[PDB]
Amino acid sequence: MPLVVVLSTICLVTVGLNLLVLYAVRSERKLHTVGNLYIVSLSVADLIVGAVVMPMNILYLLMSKWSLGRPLCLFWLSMDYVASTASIFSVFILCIDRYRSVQQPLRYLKYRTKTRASATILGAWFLSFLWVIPILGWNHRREDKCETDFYDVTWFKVMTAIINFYLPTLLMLWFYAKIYKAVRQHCNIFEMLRIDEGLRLKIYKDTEGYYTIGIGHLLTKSPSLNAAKSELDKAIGRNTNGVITKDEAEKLFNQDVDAAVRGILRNAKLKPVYDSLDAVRRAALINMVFQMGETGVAGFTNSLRMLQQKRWDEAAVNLAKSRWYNQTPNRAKRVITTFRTGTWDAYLHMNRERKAAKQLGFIMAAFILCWIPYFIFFMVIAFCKNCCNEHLHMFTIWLGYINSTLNPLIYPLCNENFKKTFKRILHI
Ligand SMILES: CN(C)CC/C=C1\c2ccccc2COc2ccccc21
Repeated sequence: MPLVVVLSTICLVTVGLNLLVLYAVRSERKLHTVGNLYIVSLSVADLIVGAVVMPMNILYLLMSKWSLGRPLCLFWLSMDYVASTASIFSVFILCIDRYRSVQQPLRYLKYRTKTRASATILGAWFLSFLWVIPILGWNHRREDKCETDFYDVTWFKVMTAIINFYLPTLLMLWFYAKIYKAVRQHCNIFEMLRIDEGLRLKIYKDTEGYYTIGIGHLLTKSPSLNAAKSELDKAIGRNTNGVITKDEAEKLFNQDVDAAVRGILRNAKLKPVYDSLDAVRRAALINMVFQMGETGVAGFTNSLRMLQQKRWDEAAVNLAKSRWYNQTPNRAKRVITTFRTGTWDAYLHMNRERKAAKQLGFIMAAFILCWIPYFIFFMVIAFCKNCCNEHLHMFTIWLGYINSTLNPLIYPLCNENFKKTFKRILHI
């Protein structure tokens, strides 16, 4: 009895939220992206669900029998099966794009364009609208819904379960496991200082007679190369001959990092900033210590306070005014960006793909979270003959209708251009 309007309010948001996404694409020139046409088709399939499938399913909960009749009832049987297939198809067609978009950036051959996007978003609705055929095909009554004409046929029910869900969901996952393997580093501190200082695998003697190896590991008190070789041989624990390996350079690096954190904590002006700072932001501070030293870094009084005080933009502006920034600009920018955002962005490439991959994963994570339980419930009924009530079966169909309400909410959380367009349209 209280769940009459509960499912209705859910339907009320879906009619607008999906409509908002559809308006946002046509209104903004910044949202006219080729990969956003696949987000359009998914919002179309999810709107049909809100305006047609959702209100007609509320009536069956209020009035046990259908006030619909043959024309409305056969079309509702089509629009539920066509839109849900279109949803998995929009997702599978979107993932195939991101994959080729990741693999070949230079698809200036007419592949990342309307002529190739609209050709695959029209052809996807052809494989989805094929559902209207077995809706009128009896040539080959119950209390759950309008009745699918083949509800008794358990051999066909399992074949459409795989062809329309189990088959795409496995191929979709296979392709995504490949996308996630292409943009998967996410840096660390060794990788960060490798970008900034460089990794030398052979002892280098500079202009003032200084012996460097690895990620700028100086070989202290080495008058001659043989003294530097003998100190390095003691450190590494072998007869290197001035030549070390990446893994040795990393072992040595890891020592210098502990040595830097120990020194930071032995520092009065430093210890409070470091302690307040997160994982990545500590790396940006260690990085500075590695270039200027405990003493040099601790003479960054104002900025260090802004950092401690969690004023990231204030600090990023202040640090950008420093003499350090004027002298080493590209390192200072990468370090300052890291203090500003608290991310490894400055030390990573393909950030647009990286961002878009998290969004695709979020979309796929919703569609499997919403429909799986229902499809695994179909795996149950197939041989049991009704092992459970229609009190929970009514929820697994509505949880799938929850994905239709959930997807318009996903887009701004991951996409930046959507987040601002959604905020600007709400405050008119
Ligand atoms: C009642 N309705 C919500 C279920 C129909 C939606 C399906 C489905 C279920 C069983 C057999 C075929 C199909 C059509 O394809 C789908 C694809 C993705 C998600 C749900 C369905």
